[PDB]
Amino acid sequence: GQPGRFGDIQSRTLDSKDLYANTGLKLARPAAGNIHVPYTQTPSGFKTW
Amino acid sequence: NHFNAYKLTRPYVAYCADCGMGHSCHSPAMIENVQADATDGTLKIQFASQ
Repeated sequence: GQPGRFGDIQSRTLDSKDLYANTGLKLARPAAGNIHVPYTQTPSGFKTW
Repeated sequence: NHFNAYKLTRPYVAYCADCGMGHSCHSPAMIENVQADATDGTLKIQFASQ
């Protein structure tokens, strides 16, 4: 499931309680002062398809 | 029509990224979500007050 194209996440049925994902997710460090959390990944490719 | 679950909790403040005028502040009126997910084109907004 190369991220961004079709099939970026999947599961055998509606209830297979473990699921595949290769969404390229990674998180960085915040800038000073404000409390938050940054993170980067390609958006949900299903809506792109 | 009773809504009792809310009564335990209160609103809260957050760090808004656009408080108008392009200057960052803290606000009791931020906004975090969009989640359109409909077909007619409505929108749900989960903003940090009650």
